Amino acid sequence: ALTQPASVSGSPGQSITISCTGTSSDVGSYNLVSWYQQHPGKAPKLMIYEVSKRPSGVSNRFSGSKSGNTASLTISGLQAEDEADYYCCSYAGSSIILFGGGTKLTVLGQGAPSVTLFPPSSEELQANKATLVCLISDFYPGAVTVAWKADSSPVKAGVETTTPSKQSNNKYAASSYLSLTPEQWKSHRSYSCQVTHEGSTVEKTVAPT
Amino acid sequence: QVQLVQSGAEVKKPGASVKVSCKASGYTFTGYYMHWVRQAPGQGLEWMGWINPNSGGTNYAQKFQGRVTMTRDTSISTAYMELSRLRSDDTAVYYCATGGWIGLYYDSSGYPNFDYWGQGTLVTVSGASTKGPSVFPLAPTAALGCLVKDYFPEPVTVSWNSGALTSGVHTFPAVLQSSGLYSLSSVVTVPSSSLGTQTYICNVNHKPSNTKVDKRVEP
Repeated sequence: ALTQPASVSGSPGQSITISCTGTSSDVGSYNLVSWYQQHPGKAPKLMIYEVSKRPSGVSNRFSGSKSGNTASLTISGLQAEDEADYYCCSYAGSSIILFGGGTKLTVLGQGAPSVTLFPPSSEELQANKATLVCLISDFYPGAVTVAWKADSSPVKAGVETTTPSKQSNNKYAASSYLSLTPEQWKSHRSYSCQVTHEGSTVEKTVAPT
Repeated sequence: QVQLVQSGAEVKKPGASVKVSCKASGYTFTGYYMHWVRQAPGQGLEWMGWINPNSGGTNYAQKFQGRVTMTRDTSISTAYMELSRLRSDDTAVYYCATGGWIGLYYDSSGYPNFDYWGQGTLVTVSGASTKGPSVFPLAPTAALGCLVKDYFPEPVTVSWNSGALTSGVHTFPAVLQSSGLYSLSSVVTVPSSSLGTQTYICNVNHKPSNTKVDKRVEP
């Protein structure tokens, strides 16, 4: 489908860029590319339609353009409320519509996460199963990235991470569950949860001991 | 105030079929397309195809043709989406979004101009069977909690000391594993001067399986 960067990272004040690169059977054919904004647990919001057009309510710091097969959304007036996921969408002929891969904007600067990592309980190991619990809380805005480590390697083997949920203080929380056999627990020296929120990364680590 | 209001979340066995509604109010229902878009828990958006609220003319992506049937009742101004032969990966949030207007000057469906959306209806297809959770202790100012693991369906309730405290208590949203089973954790923050001098207990309830379980946390 349409391909856009996995992550964009700006800092309050202004200027930024998100690219939706497509084929010639689109973008470099139609003036039919829309840009949508999605906050955690909410419906996407039309920020840009038909390449360069703004709906009603959408601030003039959002804009778009195109060059051949490259579509470009730019936010010039960056702001912590702008931290969200951004989707490219376009009409690729034959009466079908395609979406982007998803670009995750992050605003370097100001609510840091409250990571708390729990190791597999003494009992669960006796149930022939093992689970690592990375608990994240009290971070704003609601966009965070979670990466797991086995000693010093990216695991990714069944990580199950939750979409951030609004709390009673208008802040967010998330949870990451690493599932593995106890055999791959007594083996490796350590396991780490890396929580990246806005450039700043908080890392917790535990070990079999 | 144009707005779309959909139905509220259904859990279906794999191999079944689900039908989602979308009530449009604020405009002439028969003058704008309605496209249905879905997204997986953690993944991105996916176009499922459009409908013409007047002629009921439909078109879908070539990977939905056969399973998806999009209809509409114009009397009550609502659109319907039916997904058949539900598979595991068909667990997603299903949105209804208005499109471009209908006119004679130009345009087939085409236009990805979804100005107004709906609150999304989440369908959950899983190896559906009711099961009580397994509760594990999470031992260590310090924090301690309970791992409520492998249950179905939503929801479960977690308390502490039968409600004697609510301070530092923070019950997390559940996660849906690839085995169609849920799991969450409930953590609480307490002084490191209270260890061995105060009993901390998590009380969990999963009514659908009805499983009340008290579990204690010690270092």
